[PDB]
Amino acid sequence: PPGPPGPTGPRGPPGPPG
Amino acid sequence: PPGPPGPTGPRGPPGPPG
Amino acid sequence: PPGPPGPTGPRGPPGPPG
Repeated sequence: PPGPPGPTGPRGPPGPPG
Repeated sequence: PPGPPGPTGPRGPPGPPG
Repeated sequence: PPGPPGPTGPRGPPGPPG
């Protein structure tokens, strides 16, 4: 069978400062 | 065969205070 | 046997403004 989905990608960067 | 690529990661955290 | 996990996914999008 095909392998599992790869690891989920890393979390995105923080938003811009307020 | 290889599994599919992992999904796109979660959105980043809110930005820092200004 | 089963294939290997896929590649790690793309980085997530940036967070919302602080």
